[PDB]
Amino acid sequence: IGEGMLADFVSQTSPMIPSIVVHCVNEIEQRGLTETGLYRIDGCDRTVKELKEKFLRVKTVPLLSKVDDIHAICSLLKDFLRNLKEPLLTFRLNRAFMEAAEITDEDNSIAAMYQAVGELPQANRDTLAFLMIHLQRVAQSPHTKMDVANLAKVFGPTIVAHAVPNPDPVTMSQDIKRQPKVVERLLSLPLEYWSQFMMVE
Amino acid sequence: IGEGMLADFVSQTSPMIPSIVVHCVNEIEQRGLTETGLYRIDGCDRTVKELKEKFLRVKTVPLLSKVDDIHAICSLLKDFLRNLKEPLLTFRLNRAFMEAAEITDEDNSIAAMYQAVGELPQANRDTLAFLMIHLQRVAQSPHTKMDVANLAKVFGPTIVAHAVPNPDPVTMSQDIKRQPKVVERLLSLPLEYWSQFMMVE
Repeated sequence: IGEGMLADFVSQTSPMIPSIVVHCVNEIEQRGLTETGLYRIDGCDRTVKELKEKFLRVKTVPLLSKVDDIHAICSLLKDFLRNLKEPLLTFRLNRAFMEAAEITDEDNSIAAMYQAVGELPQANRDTLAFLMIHLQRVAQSPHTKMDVANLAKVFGPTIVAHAVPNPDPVTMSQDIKRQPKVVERLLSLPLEYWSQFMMVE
Repeated sequence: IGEGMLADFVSQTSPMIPSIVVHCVNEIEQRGLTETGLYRIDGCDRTVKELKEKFLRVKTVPLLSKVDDIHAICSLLKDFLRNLKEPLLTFRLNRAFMEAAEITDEDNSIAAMYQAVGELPQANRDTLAFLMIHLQRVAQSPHTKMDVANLAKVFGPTIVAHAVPNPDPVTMSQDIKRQPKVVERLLSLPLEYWSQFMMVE
């Protein structure tokens, strides 16, 4: 929507994850996940707008370590993912994910999710794995006060989005009701699985 | 044929994989990946017969480093698997796997394969997984001159087999024509999917 494709922010060295994603997540986790409502609470609009700016200027690590409002870092990550010219799960798989997540039989649904994920382009799959492992630690932090369902409600519009750049009002709405379930199944896929995308050799 | 259930060769400790499969796979990955025709070339039954005894009967770990001809270890592994009381993929799911592999729609078929792998008894799933990871490397070794299809030809009878102990010569023959596709699909499920099962827990 705003700047560019996910593939444009990753190197070529697996795991292919944008460094903006890596630095944001690391920062958040390095602080212990002690804050309440991570990813739910918005960060000061002015704090978040600067970062987006003085980001291309000075290096990342020094940046984020200085941010007082952690939530501003959460909005930074979320905005970045939301502004990819195409959703993290890609336009061309957007329907496969919703449909797979809609299967009522859990075991059968999980199976269809593994298939949809197997179809993700590598960079998207690595970035997804990394992001998911993170959100599982968040939902398991007794402090954050955010569970899988809450987080799925938030990242629904973020990584799932729609199948086209600009949906009609009716499709947009029906879509938004089906996105949270997609993120829930993904977060239900084991940490033992997602971790495998962090392999290096 | 010449052994008991798989469950007998594993402990409650995960991943549940028989010592013999782990030792064979490890010796074959040491000096077997350079050898052409792995799993396709057979080993002097003289040797295989010996080891299979010094390995299981003696309940001791025979330093497979002593065995010059690496093809003997490949045949010993297939032998162990083939001769289990029931195929690695079980009787119960024998038809389910074949059918799944036969579904004409790609996406649906793959999904069916995940569904089926998920129905496997745990011991069967870890062993299968450990084995699938090993065979993917073999197919990835330029020297072995074995691709997914080749290994599927060989392991079709080794791990899929039949859905009954004593099938008639026709069912037997129809089955043999459907096994290759099953092992082919399995070998196509992603390294990251199989590897989640190897995590110590």
